[PDB]
Amino acid sequence: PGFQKITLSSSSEEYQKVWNLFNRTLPFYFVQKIERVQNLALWEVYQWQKGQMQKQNGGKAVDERQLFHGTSAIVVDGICQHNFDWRVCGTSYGKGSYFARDAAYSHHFSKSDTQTHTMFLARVLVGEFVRGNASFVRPPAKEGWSNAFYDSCVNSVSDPSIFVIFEKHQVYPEYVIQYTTS
Repeated sequence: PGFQKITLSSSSEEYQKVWNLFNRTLPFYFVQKIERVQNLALWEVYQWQKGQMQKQNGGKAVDERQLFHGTSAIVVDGICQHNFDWRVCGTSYGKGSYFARDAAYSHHFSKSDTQTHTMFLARVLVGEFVRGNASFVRPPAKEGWSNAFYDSCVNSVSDPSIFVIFEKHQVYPEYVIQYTTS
């Protein structure tokens, strides 16, 4: 309705860039399809959010990453339209949407009763992160009154592999990847 999914050719740069990231940690699985998600509304919001975060970061570029999110085929179109939402879908670093450095992590949270799975690659404004906590419903504030708040939570500040996002405006669902464990 407000989005399109464009199937990419395996001979394209774009396909192979996405494939490369997946293959970093799931070389033993087989990618069957990659689709580019085009949602102008979600894109406009995301780019605005990025601009606002840059201003609030003393005018410096925002930490922005391409991160994986395990899904199921049935919820793909809902995400493409409305964005990710944590209260639709292990160790908790807060009550937000989880995004992983590694596809292999996302594979663990990708629900299927068959060998065929789906995950997103998403563009994520992680900004300034802090270690999360099961009780967090938003990123905490830094010490001191009306000081800065963080932008995301992580499992580890020194070696972050999981990012928790509490604001949909910080995510753009970029690619849908279908693969098999066969």
